[PDB]
Amino acid sequence: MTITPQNLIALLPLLIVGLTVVVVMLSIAWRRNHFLNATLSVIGLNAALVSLWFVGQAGAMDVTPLMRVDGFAMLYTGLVLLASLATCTFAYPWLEGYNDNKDEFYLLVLIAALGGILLANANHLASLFLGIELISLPLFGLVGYAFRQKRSLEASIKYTILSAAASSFLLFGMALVYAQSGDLSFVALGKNEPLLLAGFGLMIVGLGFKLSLVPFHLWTPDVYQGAPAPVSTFLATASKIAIFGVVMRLFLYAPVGDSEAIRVVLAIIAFASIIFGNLMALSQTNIKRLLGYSSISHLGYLLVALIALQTGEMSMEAVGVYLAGYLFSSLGAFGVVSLMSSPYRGPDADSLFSYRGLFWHRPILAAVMTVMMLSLAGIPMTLGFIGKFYVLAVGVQAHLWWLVGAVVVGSAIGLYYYLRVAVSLYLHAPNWQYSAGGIVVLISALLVLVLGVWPQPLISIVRLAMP
Amino acid sequence: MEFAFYICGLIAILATLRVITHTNPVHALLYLIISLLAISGVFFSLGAYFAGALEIIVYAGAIMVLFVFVVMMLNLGGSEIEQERQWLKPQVWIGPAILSAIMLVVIVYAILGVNDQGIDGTPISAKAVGITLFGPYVLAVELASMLLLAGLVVAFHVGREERA
Amino acid sequence: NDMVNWGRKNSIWPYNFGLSCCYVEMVTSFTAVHLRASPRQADLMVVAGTCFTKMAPVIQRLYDQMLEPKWVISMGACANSGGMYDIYSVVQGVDKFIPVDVYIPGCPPRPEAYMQALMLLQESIGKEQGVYRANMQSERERKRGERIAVTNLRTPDEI
Amino acid sequence: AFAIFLIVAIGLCCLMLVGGWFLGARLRLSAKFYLVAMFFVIFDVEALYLFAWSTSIRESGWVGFVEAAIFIFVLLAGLVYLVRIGALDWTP
Amino acid sequence: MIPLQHGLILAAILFVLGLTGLVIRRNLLFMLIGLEIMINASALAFVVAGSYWGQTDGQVMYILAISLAAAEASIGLALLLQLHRRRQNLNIDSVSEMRG
Amino acid sequence: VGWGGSLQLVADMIKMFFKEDWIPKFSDRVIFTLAPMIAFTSLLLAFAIVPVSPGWVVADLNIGILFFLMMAGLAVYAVLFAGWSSNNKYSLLGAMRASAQTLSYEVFLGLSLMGVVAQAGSFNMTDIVNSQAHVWNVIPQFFGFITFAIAGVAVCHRHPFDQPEAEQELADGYHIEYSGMKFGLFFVGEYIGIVTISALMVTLFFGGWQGPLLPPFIWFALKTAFFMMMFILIRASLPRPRYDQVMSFGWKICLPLTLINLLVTAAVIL
Ligand code: SF4
Repeated sequence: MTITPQNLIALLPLLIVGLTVVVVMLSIAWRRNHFLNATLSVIGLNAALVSLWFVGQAGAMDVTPLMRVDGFAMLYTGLVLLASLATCTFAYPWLEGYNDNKDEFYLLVLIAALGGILLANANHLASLFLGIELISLPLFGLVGYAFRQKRSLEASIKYTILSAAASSFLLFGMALVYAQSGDLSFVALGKNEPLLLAGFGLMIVGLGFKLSLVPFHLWTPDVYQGAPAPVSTFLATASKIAIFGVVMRLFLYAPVGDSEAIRVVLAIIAFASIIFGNLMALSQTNIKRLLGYSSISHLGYLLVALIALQTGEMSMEAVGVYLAGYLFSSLGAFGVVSLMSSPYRGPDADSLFSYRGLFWHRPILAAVMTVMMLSLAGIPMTLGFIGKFYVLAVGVQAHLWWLVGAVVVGSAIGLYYYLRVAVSLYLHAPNWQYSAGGIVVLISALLVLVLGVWPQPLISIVRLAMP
Repeated sequence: MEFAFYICGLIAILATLRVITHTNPVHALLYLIISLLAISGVFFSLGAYFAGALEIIVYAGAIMVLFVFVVMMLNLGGSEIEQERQWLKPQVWIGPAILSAIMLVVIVYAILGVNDQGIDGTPISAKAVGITLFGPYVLAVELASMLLLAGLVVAFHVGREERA
Repeated sequence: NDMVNWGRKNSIWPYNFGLSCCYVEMVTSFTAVHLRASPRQADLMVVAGTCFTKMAPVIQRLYDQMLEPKWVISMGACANSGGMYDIYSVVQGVDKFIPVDVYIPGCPPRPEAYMQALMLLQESIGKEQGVYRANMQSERERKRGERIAVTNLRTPDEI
Repeated sequence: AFAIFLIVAIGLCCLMLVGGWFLGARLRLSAKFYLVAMFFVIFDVEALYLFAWSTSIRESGWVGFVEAAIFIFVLLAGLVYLVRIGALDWTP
Repeated sequence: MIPLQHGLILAAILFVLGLTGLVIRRNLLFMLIGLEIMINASALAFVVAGSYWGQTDGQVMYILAISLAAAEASIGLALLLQLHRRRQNLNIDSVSEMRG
Repeated sequence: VGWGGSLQLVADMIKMFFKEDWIPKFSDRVIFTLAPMIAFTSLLLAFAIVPVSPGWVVADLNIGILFFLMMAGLAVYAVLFAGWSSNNKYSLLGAMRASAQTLSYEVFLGLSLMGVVAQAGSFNMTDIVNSQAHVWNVIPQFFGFITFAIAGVAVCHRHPFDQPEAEQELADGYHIEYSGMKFGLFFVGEYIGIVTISALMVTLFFGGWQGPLLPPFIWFALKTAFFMMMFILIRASLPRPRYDQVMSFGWKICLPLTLINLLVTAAVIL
């Protein structure tokens, strides 16, 4: 079909952000200024949030055969935009101390927002590929931003080779499915012969690298230690939040995901992700590796809901609310880590042994890390508990007894390291945009508390979005 | 047709084996160029007329030129030869060779289960990709241009020049 | 057939190694007869100037670089022999260390002498050993009856 | 045909080569800065979309020219960006 | 007259060989070489899948796949540039910190 | 005296024949032999796509343009394996800078050729030679024609004048370490290159096989001869441009020119 004004209003998120890249690139070539580039980039992402209202004026419809725009995609675009908003506000205080070329940062984050808001809208297997790679190239390059350290370059190179490897597995799987089926459109796929299933397993490999699943999780510690903390805010939250939407939509639409042959394999990956995350996560004394270890377990809880997407309609809202709660928890925690590095400081010295005290140093910021760190676990009065509660309900609904038991025993194992960091901020002690960065994490603390005690308004938004 | 496909596929296989067995890099670059030429021959034999000639102009005419530049400027020939051959023994080659061979035999067993339904070398001209690129796939082109801009800026950045 | 000999007569590549002096006449010749001459590509080397003891290894490396068929033209009295500089710093002729085929006396020789050197060198290239039992004829002997028959010359008080 | 001419060319190559045989560590600041050629490696891929475009443009029409103008405008913005930052300048 | 299975097993063999080259060697140049080999294997599999059904579905993402190959090879080569600019040793065991 | 211009080249080719070949020590041997034919066979097979006659067509294949671009891109490898086979950091860097400016100035020809192949709409050369039946595709595309001219004269045709010498010190021209028949191979390669670029220019931009009042094959031959003489006239008139000025007037000036050229042809064709 051609371009109609309905299609342009539907495409408005992918458009405002793209116009922002052009204006930011022209502004970089004009002046090369940090203040103007930060202002121009954050205005475009805020303009994308405003235009989410305008696409809500439009209904559930297609733009091209590549994309389908539903109300589900409206919420996922919003999650990615607040993470992009969150990462630029955490990057200005870290980059003020950087020695030179301080302006390429917002350009790459803007490209990654294009990639994230393109995996929200998906209907064809090719859009899946244009999105994964649009976000990886900034994540190829931003973990290597400030390569002057001996580990940022190390982290960039390890992530670079491995992410190209996953994309090559995804592309080879993407074709081996299309050999049987006449089209690669998600809906048109599956219209249980082994080549289609074999092609499907290859896409699971190429998707489970970025979702940090059990035999592909090896990158998640190292780059999270190596990357800058502003990059870790985006790498923990936005990428996997955007990626989880497209992998859920493929199994919802495709009739091959209805068959139990793929279901058993994904359940075992989810089982082992919880276990192989929450057991190796105990011994760590580094906060960045600690959050990277928890990421593997959080994506595992998302999978134990996704396996029962096909049994009961409550799994849609369950995945949605756990993603919202998981966004807020990780942004607050990673913002405090980045807010401790108020200058560039070369290599930031962050560790669990380095976080003795921190209440008599900065009391407000210690409270935010504690609230979010209790929210990661499953303690009530926090939004993580309501998200944990729906995934338990989904597993009970679909009679996945081993999987729901894994979440409980994984929660039982994983309570230990969250609580040490919560109490280690209470042992004996050994600029304007910085106040803005404090405001972002403090705003998130208020939100996770009020949506843990009072969780109904977030459910109303989620059922408003779900089709 | 059958003999041409068989001989160019075997040429590609031999070039792929050759590029993964030698030590000197320039032989590997030459053999990889030969393999790419064989793949373009496969593309022309199948009937993908806009693929065999599109691969050479770009994949074997620009990117491999970048590989040639970096392997030429490192001047790694004549230094660090002995320890790489010492470490790369046949014994450590067998190790992961069988592990990848399990993958190979699994995908061979997967592909032989379907029927043949053989297709002739149907020729596809550029006139129809000029429509398919312009049909549903226009935003793919736009976001691919943005992808290429992203690659340009991250390659300019992380390859930053300095005084040294 | 001897087509190869015609090939070598028809085309020759000159390597100009003229030194401080004596090369201005060689340039006068070259700009009338002819950036084409390149090292390790030429088969003819026109040694001119005073072969100094210090720079003789340069001439020996350039002689080594060229291919198997090597021709050398010595120009000037300073290159055929030591010339007027029979001194510790001048080698007494370039033929001491490289074989030479044609000798062009003078100080400096004229461009026409260079032209006649190319003519005698294509003539030598067209008779093939290299001597071939034809090069014993000498310009001392060939034009002898021409030169002896000269009787009168213009008086030197006129222009 | 093309195959006959290719066989003739490779036979001539074999004839000339056989006839010829019978006839008888640290660079420091030097080199580097090939990144103009890397800019070519990426820009040829950008222009490959125009390579595929040039075959079918009459049926493309007004939106085709519009989004081709957008594409080359993005390329022009990137080029002036690289010029103005100092990446594309005098190079060894 | 060749059906799809022969071309697909050829692409699978090149896929496996590229993966093995990515695994076994030490030089990052050689892992990038195997990466590009295995990208080409996936592209070949896609092209034979596209030309199996007899429509214009093989040339539509192959161009973008080789675009990805170009961009990835360029950024990887620039990373190798700056790595050798930092440290003269080109082994992966030099950059092998944060183990475990 | 010799009455023919070609007889000098004939004697030169005979001279390059029967010259002893020396082995270089501490050098690779396969690339020392292979670098000439990457420069020679490329522009030899660039001749395989000309419609010299409907009845004596050298190849009736569906696509000739992509083959030409594939040879254009391939040509760089000859300068690169020559640079590595030089085995002298001076000469190697000279061949690296020569291949640099080569890749830099080879960009333009494809985008300039998009205009003519878009107003032609086909890759089979019979369609192009039948397109120039009444109006040639040179009147509207002046900028594209001159851009393709610059690109065609920039591919190792000696117009840059950095091949056998180097404006920059610490490096040297890359035609020095080859002195046997391979040097004659270089010259014959650039000769087939210039004649094939001229033939492609006449048969793709102007109208081949028109025949107003005389048989059209000699009409094509005489027009090709006039463009040969004009190419030699401007090559001789063209002075050596230093490396800097070539880098200045490269990607800056002619990429926008060809982009607005594509815009103009796309706007006027519909
Ligand atoms: S021959 Fe005469 S001009 Fe030549 S170097 Fe000797 S003295 Fe000078």
